[PDB]
Amino acid sequence: AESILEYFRPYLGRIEIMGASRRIERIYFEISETNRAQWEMPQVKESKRQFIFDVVNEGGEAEKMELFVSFCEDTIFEMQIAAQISEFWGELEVQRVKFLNYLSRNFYTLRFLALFLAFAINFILLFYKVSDSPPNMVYYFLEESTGYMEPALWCLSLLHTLVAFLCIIGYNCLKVPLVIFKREKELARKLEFDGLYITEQPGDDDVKGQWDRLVLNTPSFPSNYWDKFVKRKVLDKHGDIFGRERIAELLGMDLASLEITAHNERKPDPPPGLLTWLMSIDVKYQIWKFGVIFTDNSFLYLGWYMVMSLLGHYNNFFFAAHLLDIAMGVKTLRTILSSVTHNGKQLVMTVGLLAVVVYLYTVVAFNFFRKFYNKSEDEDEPDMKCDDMMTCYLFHMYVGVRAGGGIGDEIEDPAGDEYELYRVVFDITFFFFVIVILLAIIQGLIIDAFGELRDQQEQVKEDMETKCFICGIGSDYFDTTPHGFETHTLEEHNLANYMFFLMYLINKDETEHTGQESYVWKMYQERCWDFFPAGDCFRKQYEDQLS
Amino acid sequence: MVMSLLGHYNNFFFAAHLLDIAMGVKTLRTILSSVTHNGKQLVMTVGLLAVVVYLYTVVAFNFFRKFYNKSEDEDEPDMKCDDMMTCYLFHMYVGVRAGGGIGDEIEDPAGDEYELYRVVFDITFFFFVIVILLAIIQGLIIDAFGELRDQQEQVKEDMETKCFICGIGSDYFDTTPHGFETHTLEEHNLANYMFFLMYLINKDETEHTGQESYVWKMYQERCWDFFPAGDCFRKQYEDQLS
Ligand SMILES: [Zn+2]
Ligand SMILES: [Zn+2]
Repeated sequence: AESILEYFRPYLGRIEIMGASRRIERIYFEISETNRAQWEMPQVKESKRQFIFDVVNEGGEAEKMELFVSFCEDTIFEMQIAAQISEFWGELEVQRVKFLNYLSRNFYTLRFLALFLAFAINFILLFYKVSDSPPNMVYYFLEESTGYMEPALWCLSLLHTLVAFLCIIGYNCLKVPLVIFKREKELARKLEFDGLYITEQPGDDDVKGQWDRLVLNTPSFPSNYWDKFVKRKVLDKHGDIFGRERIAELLGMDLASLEITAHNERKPDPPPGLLTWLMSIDVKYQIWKFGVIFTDNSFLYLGWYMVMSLLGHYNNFFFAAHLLDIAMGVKTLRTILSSVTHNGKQLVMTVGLLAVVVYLYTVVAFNFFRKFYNKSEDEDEPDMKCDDMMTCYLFHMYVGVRAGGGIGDEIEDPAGDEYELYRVVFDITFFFFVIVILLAIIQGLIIDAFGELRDQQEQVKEDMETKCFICGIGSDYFDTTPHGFETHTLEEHNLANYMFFLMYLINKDETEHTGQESYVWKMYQERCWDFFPAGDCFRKQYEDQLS
Repeated sequence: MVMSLLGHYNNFFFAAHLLDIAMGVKTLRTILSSVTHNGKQLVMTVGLLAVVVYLYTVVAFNFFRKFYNKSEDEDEPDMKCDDMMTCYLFHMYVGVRAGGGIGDEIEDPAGDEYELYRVVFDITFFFFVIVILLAIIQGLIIDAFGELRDQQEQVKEDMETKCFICGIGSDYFDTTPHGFETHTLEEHNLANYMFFLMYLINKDETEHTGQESYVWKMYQERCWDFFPAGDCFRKQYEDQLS
């Protein structure tokens, strides 16, 4: 039967679990070709790199399984969205569905096209010129030899604005549902397992905690999330202790209504008119969704991009502000800017501390030494800079710091004066403190940011090349047999296999669950995360009889 | 060869051959590897330096352009920021190379309505394109040196730690005196494997013994299974002391 095994090899998945008994057990299941292809999709496989990075660096080990399960949930939701978007009234609805699907599929190409249009529209502006006469006081106009440049500028500006609008629409169509799903999933988790609203209330520092109270009474709370009985479970858990009717009012549900609907309920005909649709819209839920979507970092950046695109029609040079997109338009540019943003608070406080020592030098140079700060070569009038404390402080900061030699090369030399030694000490201390000492800090901070980033990358690589992710057993034990660690990492315990098993359990019906699948499902509903093999494997369980 | 031929047309073309010392000295290429390695980041940093200067040029072109006159005589002016091309060239060519920044080249803003704006402009220019955008350049090459040294020491440690063929650590062999050295020079030796492969290739097929025939027929199929992976003679016969 070799041929059948070769045919069904990609579709057969195996998983090791702790099991009901004290022995590690192995489960075989089916993997769909569509799911396998979506997993082999480059971005889905790219998300694993980031998940691994955030669990290895700045990540615990006791909560590692919970984080892995949350990552699996997010990946399943993204796969569902990708499957959804793959490939009079009814006519307009169908056309708009195709339009939204097209935007969702081609979201990134719109971003790249916007970058290209910004570069072209900024190249065109390099030919601009100021004149006194018309082509009143100033007559800024584009001077060029080859014609068809102003019409090109106008058309490119219009096209850039249109592409920016399409980018906003595509982002709102494709990326927002994941954010909403995560927010609602977390809210349901802490509502049913911690009772943050039943027991006590969210703290005043939790602005999102206060904002989450809006969807408690809405009839669309479990939307954009797998579970729709979270309110029922919360009621059944907290009613006996905090008052069943109180919890029902808090969650906006009617126990009598649900009971009578369970007994027998009449189904009214759905009216499709806009008049009834208006109140079919859940205003409070939409308000909460808008509140949680307007705080997104990416959405605010896209809104700023759109605002700048609109302002570009008022004045063309505003389009130059779009060049900054290359900071987040190139993968490696953001990596080299991470060495500046990371460890940047220290940079801010160092540049703030630089403003204090200059103040001390200003006070010293204001009580005395202020006859040297004259800057007028003619005797007609003086141009003293240290007569006031504000002017002297401005002079030292603006001119003294930027000077290569320090403060000594700007003011009158102290030769042949009573305060020659004091001025020499003053200048030398200034040069050795605010030039060679307070800039080495700035350089060292960023150099060490680079070094620490490299150390983090190599640490992640070593950790993943050293020991197993699930069991935690080192590779030395598995390396007794040839290619033991690789065989273990690709066949025995595989993250893709665990994700596929979770998706299979979610998809398949409850009545079709076998004993082991039922056990895993009922343990999964309670966030136990105990069925995962921790510190044990099938080979270790059956070292004798050679497994 | 082409440069040598062109040297007869004009002698100074021979100067182009001095660059051969880059690849004519062993250590010169090692110290140039710290610049070539991690050099894409250098190219993109110097490209990004050309964008912030463009932004400063736009800001200094819409206004602040009365300070860019460079003619000391009143006979004629020599404005540099009247055009967007000339102003961008001035900032890149002269502003970046200046030690103090852009503030030491243009007219001082003292006694003017835009004094504070010009001070902010100059200070931001100096703190962004001088002390920040050059520390990146220096740090990249310094870290290239450091990473090269780390690679060398990692290779040394890996070869001094465990066996190349078996992969067994030196701790197991060190039970007997000089066990790891004896294993690396006698039990499994890369030179011995190369010599055996050459001997099998050279000798006739009809003269192969059983073991040589087995190794040869396994070698023709790219199996690479006859190599001892995770096992050795001492581990196979720990009892009876091999
Ligand atoms: Zn494992
Ligand atoms: Zn060996």
